[PDB]
Amino acid sequence: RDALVHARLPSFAIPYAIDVLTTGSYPRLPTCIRDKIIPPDPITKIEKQATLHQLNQILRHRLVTTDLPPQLANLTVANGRVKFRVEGEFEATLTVEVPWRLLKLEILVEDKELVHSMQIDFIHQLVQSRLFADE
Amino acid sequence: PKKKDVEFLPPQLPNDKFK
Amino acid sequence: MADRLTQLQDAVNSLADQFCNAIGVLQQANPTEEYAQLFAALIARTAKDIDVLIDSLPSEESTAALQAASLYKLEEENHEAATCLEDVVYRGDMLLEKIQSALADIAQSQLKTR
Amino acid sequence: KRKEEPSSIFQRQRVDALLIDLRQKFPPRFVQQKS
Amino acid sequence: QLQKQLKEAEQILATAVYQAKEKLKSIEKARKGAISSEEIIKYAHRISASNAVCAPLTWVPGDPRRPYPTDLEMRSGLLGQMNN
Amino acid sequence: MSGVRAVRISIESACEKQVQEVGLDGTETYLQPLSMSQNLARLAQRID
Amino acid sequence: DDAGNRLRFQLELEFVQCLANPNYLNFLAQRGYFKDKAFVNYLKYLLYWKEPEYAKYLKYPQCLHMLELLQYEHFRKELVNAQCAKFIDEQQILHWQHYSRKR
Amino acid sequence: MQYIKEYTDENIQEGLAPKPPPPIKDSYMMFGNQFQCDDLIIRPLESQGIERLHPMQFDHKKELRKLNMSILINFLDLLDILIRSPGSIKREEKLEDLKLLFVHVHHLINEYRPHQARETLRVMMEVQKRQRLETAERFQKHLERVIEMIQNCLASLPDDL
Repeated sequence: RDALVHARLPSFAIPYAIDVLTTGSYPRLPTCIRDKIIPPDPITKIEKQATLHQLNQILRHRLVTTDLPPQLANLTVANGRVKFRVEGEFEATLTVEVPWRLLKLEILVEDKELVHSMQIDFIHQLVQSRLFADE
Repeated sequence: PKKKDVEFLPPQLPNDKFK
Repeated sequence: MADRLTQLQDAVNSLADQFCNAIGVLQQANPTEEYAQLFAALIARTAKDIDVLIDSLPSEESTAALQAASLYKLEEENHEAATCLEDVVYRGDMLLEKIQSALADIAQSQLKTR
Repeated sequence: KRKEEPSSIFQRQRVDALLIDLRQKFPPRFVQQKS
Repeated sequence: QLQKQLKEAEQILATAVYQAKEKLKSIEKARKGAISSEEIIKYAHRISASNAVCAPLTWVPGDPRRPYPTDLEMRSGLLGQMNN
Repeated sequence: MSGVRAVRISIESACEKQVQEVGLDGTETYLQPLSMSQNLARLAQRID
Repeated sequence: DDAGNRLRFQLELEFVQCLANPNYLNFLAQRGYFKDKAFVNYLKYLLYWKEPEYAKYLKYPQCLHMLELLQYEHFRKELVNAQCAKFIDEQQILHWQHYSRKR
Repeated sequence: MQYIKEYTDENIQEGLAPKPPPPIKDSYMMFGNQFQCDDLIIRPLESQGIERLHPMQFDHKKELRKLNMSILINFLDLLDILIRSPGSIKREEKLEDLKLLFVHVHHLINEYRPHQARETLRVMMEVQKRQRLETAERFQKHLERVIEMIQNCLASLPDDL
């Protein structure tokens, strides 16, 4: 009852064995210590470019679905983002049921006498409200 | 919960152009 | 599972428990009845393990060479099925990309014509 | 490299007066949902 | 009709692309690092008997396992007392 | 041994449901809800 | 013939396993473990102990994981306190039940 | 502090200071708890090293019968020692021989368990791969049926309109 180690069956430990077989790390443990307290880049280093196709697809789908406003010859949709409008001083914006981001461009002016600073963000904040109103 | 007020003062564009 | 290791560990644990009970009783009634029941259960488990290792459980002969060949054939069949599924998935992805392109074209045409 | 330089204009500053004409036509909608 | 068809086809294609990416990643992992199971099983059998690698079958209150390899390697071995 | 039948098998560990949620003395569970719908769009990077 | 086939196992595995153990975690920000420029790079350039070329003596884990994730100057900054390391060790100690609920 | 000053600083440099390609670790070393030398058993067989009692069969029933015979011999020796005289020490020798035989049987069982464990792991992997292939085939068939139904609906709508 004190030296029966020679009669003890062999421990298998299938999980730990399969983990240590090829994964030379500590995956079978809590790995949220250095992750939850650090802003590491998980994925989409340069592969995010491939998501632009799906982004443009979703943008076109939402455009087709939602009743578009008057043309104004300024409507456009391409990669990267969706050019909202460019007629006159209209700015462009797009996202990144579904969210809707903004602040990609700004207003334009002429006949200088420099132009107004970035205090326009106020309206942008209201735009944010219009982004969350979803009417 | 960002803000529960009405703000217009924060801009406060100064002059600093006293002649 | 159903491997020899399970029955081997069971028999080893039963033998260890029987040895511990014998050591406890040798240096010492519900206790006598409990010890007799434990010994009978251990003997029955050992007899069943011996019968399984004789008839059911595979002995040292009949190695896993045929089992390894069957596993390799199954892995090759699964790889072929995965390759066919990947080809079908590429076909479907191309079809979906073309459909999305056509839908976007139709939408842009309807927008510009309105 | 530019976080203190506030370019003042004060010529077209009238825009701020026009600023108090949008919330009156349509005000923003409070959310209280910082998703 | 086209939107419904595109949504169904996109869901199916996303599921199939996920499955294909999983299969390709498994194939790449198998092709990158792969060795015979004989040596792995031998090392597992040689290190799983005693409480050298991790918690053995003899688990009791207060498991002597730790985040490090072991405690006997540094108390008397030459791994934690290479210079002393 | 000494030239026994070898098999060049593939190393495929188990990846069904690992221990993701931190547990406290047993009675634990998984935390992977397979949010592939949201994870499709989760790279909130800078526009410009 | 010491740099070729005599240092890859004498001072490569032993020193890494000694400097990467959680016992001397707070006892390494003084002599240089990951904060030095020529320390983390030299550790990463000597990670040939857990790759597919040394899969015959895989007994000491956490060999390359330390140089991969810990020595990346991210985990070395924080987690050096007494309360944080103790909490991490307590949270990792509870993961020692991989043989009971492995079904 | 307590750390290597000469060795740790001599190899902390660029160029040849880094580790070379990992060759076959088949010589003297100190990796972990072993000498980094494979094909080295930890215990001997039943017919070499100690007295030969267990046969080459190494069957579970044969091992149980051998253990029972050893226990009976130990009990007879203990009874003879307690009854006649304590000048007999064959009991401890028989117990040590039985322990060594049990250790050899356990080592043989653990050596044979690797092939069975590998075969079980391969069978489980084959079953998992077959289930995954069946699920993927079902998904592909559902996708093809959805595409066929979409085409049929498009043909029916544009014709009747």
